[PDB]
Amino acid sequence: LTQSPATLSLSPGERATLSCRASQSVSSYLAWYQQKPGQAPRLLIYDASNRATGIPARFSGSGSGTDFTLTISSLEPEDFAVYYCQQRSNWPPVTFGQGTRLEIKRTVAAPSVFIFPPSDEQLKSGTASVVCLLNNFYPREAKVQWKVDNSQESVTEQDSKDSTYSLSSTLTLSKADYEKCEVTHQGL
Amino acid sequence: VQPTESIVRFPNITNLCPFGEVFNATRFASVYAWNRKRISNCVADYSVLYNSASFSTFKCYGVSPTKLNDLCFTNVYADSFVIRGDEVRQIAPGQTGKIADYNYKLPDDFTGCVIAWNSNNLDSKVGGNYNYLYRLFRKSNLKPFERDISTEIYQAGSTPCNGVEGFNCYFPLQSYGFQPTNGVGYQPYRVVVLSFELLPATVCGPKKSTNLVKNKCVNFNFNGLTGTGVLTESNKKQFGRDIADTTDAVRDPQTLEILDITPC
Amino acid sequence: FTRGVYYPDKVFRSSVLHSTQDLFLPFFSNVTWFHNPVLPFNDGVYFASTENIIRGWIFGTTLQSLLIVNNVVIKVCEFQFCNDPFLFRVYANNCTFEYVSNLREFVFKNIDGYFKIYSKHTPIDLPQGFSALEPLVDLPIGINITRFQTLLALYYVGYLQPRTFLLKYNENGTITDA
Amino acid sequence: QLLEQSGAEVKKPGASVKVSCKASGDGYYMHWVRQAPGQGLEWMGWINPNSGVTNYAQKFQGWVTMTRDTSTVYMELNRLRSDDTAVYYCAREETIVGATPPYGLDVWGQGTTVTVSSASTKGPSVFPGAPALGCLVKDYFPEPVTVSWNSGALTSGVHTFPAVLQSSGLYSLSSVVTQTYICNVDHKPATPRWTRKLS
Ligand SMILES: *[C@@H]1O[C@H](CO)[C@@H](O)[C@H](O)[C@H]1NC(C)=O
Ligand SMILES: *[C@@H]1O[C@H](CO)[C@@H](O)[C@H](O)[C@H]1NC(C)=O
Ligand SMILES: *[C@@H]1O[C@H](CO)[C@@H](O)[C@H](O)[C@H]1NC(C)=O
Repeated sequence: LTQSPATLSLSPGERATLSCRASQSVSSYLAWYQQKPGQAPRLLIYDASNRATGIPARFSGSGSGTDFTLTISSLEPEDFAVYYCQQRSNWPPVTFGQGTRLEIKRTVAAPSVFIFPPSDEQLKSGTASVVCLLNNFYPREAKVQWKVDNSQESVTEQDSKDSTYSLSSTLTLSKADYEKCEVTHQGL
Repeated sequence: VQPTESIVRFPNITNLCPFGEVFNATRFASVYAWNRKRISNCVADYSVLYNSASFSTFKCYGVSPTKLNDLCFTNVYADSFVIRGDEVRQIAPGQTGKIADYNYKLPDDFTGCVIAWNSNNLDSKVGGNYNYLYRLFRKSNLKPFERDISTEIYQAGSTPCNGVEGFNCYFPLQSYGFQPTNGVGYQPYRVVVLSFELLPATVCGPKKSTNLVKNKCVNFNFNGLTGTGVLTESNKKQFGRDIADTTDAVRDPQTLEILDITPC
Repeated sequence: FTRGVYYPDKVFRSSVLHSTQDLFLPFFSNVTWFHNPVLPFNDGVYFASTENIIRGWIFGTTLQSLLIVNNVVIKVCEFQFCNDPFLFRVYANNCTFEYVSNLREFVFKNIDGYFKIYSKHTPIDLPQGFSALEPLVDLPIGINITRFQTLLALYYVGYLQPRTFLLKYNENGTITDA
Repeated sequence: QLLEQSGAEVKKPGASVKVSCKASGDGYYMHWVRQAPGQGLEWMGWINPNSGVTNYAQKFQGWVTMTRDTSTVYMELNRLRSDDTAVYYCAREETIVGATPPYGLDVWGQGTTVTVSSASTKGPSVFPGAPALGCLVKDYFPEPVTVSWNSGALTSGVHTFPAVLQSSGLYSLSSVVTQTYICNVDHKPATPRWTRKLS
């Protein structure tokens, strides 16, 4: 199965429209699932138009042939998650889809950048780590680059009070090599 | 000599046939496992059906629907099932498709009547009605009036498979998706097939028995037999025919004395 | 010899010669003198038990499951039989049909949804005479029968073939020759 | 319905692992679907609970074996590798006897986290990141830890980044925030505590 787009961006009150693309025949039932991060998934639609029990009236899918859509009329602040399409057939008996992530849009902000030198407790150990921090920015993307004279990064999710992100890169160096941070950003 | 009056002699039965228990059933069956009910020893009123305007199809094949209240029948049946609205044209002598090939087959020399009406009010839920099934794959066609119930994976031309769907290991059945916003022709119709054999007879319609008239050229009807003769008294003993392949004796169906038939 | 000619239709005839095409026992055929094994039920079974020991029969496929007990009790329930049923150590779900009403011949058939039983008994191996069999009962059940087995209270078996005879009635309307 | 999972468990590369799925709700299948972290869903197989007839995926022929009794259904996986770290879900499927089922997997269990690593159980190493100030929990096993500030007396500005995996088999996360402040770090699979004062 093949969903499109990969990520989708809206504001609360808009009208979501996303599409799956199934295969061979008419004995090829299709369903839609919703997953929030840290939960188990949840049935929404079965046989491409029939709502499951307890789903409100704003989730309503349609489509026939080899093209299926899910359409949300009014977008609530509780309807931001990941959505899957799932076929049921004979030769591949399930074949889940790939995933489409839904999110909130607000005004483009800019991060307040910090930096941290390695403490002497860590300098005794033999390996030093230098943290470079971002805070509360909304594009999804940024590039943090190290300049001296490798590293790994980790990104938090949407915040439930202002819908921004954060990030922290960490240059890891040995003690002897330490004895011997430009933020690329479109809102700056 | 011209015939003088008419003679009608039917047996003294007074029970009526269970057509209510067939037409007004609460739930019918699916077409791959179709129901059957053999009807005998009653009086059948085929005037309360062709006068009903509810039935959107009333075909009859070996007989006209008006002339049903006059014949006496042997081996009446009834076959109830639920199909989709654009497949009622297949319930006929010699058709092709998926109902007249793997589900329900009528013979070529068929004598009976096919009735089919609309039941969207009873066979359509809100989420859908997914438990009216029909067979979609089978190795070969059916013989006439042959039933086939089996839930086994239809192995096609590949490596075999054992209670498991896979590459060319289809499911045999298929469920109709009856939801009430379908167009007509995708709605649940609801079919009864009456089949009977003509010419021991038990079932026939409400004609009133006259008395007996002897030694006069009359027209008679002894439980099915039409003709024109003179009725006398016999000697030694139904249907009593002789070397000329014609009836010349008949047992009277209400008093067991034997009568003759002499032609006028 | 010349045993097992029944009345095929329900038509009186007199002083004629008529030719039918039905199931019969062939003339001068080999029957099986038994002294109770399960037996095949191919197309119809001639039966002839010369002798109060021979009680009834069980008719079925797996051993649905027709039963004749001799007040002839006939039940077409779905039964569980023992290894050697005899007389009452003979044996329930979905009972469908029920009914109650020397040389003793019988002819059994199963066609078209009917079950046909013919009978005759005369006072006396099998004798050399010629007998007709008036029909006894006609049972409308329409089931699947492949094997059968007699019962006892602790005979002969033929098989019916498609043939074509030429019967002979008389002044009284009784088969006396073939 | 209500379906229950066994619980999280950590194994060694080459060992075996067995996951259960209780069903306290009295004609339905049981599916097993696995989700690697940051990945889409993926089907493993189905087992009929009554007759015990199973079907497996093409990818998992030889490594997975699902059993049952009478309900409670078991899934067992052997020859573990570095690519079998995921969360395992069991899913109920209403069926129609004879045809393909048009209903989807409506009831899901909550999930069973399976971690397949090589290293040993270890404690963290908090390093005070004074400048915007952050305790750096470093080189522990296994995930999770719990980080709070002022013994749980601060909620605004408190960030905790997700734990990433290093090249020594150990996890490490950061925890920044924007008066004396003290972070408090717990790690339940060995219970150490390191109440580091940050200045
Ligand atoms: C048939 O019924 C009528 C009316 O009850 C009666 O007079 C007649 O004797 C009956 N005949 C037989 C053969 O039962
Ligand atoms: C079935 O019921 C309807 C009323 O619900 C009635 O008018 C009709 O005659 C009945 N059909 C029978 C008894 O065959
Ligand atoms: C009767 O039973 C046999 C085996 O039990 C089966 O092969 C045959 O098809 C059955 N007859 C009918 C009409 O189905």
